Amino acid sequence: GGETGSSIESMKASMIVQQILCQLETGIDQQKANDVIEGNIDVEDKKVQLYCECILKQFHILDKNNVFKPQGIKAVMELLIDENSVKQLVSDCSTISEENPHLKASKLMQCISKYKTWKSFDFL
Amino acid sequence: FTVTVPKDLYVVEYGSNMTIECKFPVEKQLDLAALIVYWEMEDKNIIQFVHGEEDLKVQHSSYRQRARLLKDQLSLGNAALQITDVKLQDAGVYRCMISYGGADYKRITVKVNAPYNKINQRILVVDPVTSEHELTCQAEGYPKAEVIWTSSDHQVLSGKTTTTNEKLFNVTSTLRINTTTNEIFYCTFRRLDPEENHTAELV
Ligand SMILES: NC(=[NH2+])NCCC[C@H](N)C(=O)O
Repeated sequence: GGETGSSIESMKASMIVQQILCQLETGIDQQKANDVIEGNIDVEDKKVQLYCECILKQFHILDKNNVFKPQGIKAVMELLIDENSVKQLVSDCSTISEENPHLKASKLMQCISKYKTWKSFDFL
Repeated sequence: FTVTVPKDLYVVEYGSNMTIECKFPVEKQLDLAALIVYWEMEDKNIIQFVHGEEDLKVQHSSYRQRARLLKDQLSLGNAALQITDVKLQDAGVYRCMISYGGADYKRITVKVNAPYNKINQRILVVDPVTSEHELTCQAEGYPKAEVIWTSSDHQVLSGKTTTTNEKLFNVTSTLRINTTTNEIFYCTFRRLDPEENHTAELV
């Protein structure tokens, strides 16, 4: 459920829209949502988890059955990091395996964020 | 800040157009610089209009020219999605997120009701010596339908019904009968799961 575009501005737009909408679904504090965006990801915080889950599924990085999808993460991180660092992100964050799906979402956000925080979009 | 919706479910005919609305509060003049309007279906982006600009690059190709935000009406706190030639993929749960000072979202349901409303009819004199005629009815819609033939006596006759198809069904029914002039027969398309009985008359 969501979108994937190919120009920084379209992406920044989709970033601000999906962030707002996932705050609306989850209820997450604005400050916690920023920390998520900023890299500061409390993996075990349930509101953090739900926001990670909403937002990764909106950008189709997790599919309906919580499966990590390389296509969607490429579409988002192509705009913040190089091609090879994208390849390395895919392979590193593919090993994340959690039967707790929200815990899985917060851990992927961790794993992605360690390559570049998503607030880096605000910096483009 | 509270986004609202006049109808929670739209029931719209296959091919006929569609406009689904989402209201939101506008006290003073509208400031397009601070408005965001996002429509999505399921696994599908429909409208992403942010800061005056409708992002055409994120809109799904299957909406890429059928759908559009009614920009004139935003100044009326009315975010209206319009969709031309409603197909069968267009059915499902939509969502409208608005952001203008605050932010809210609402969901709308859209069934594409295809009742077997345009019944076609044909009568063929198979045999003028035996008065054998062939009476046909042909209609099209999404829930499959059976066809029941009845003479003027309202006794049930037996006809041959062939059902084919992407998601819309085409149901052709034929009745061979030895009948005289001015006699009336009736082809009813029972749309089964949704009871939308429609009876066409053949004279
Ligand atoms: N005597 C009859 N009314 N026969 C109907 C045959 C219908 C045909 N087999 C079909 O289902 O496509």
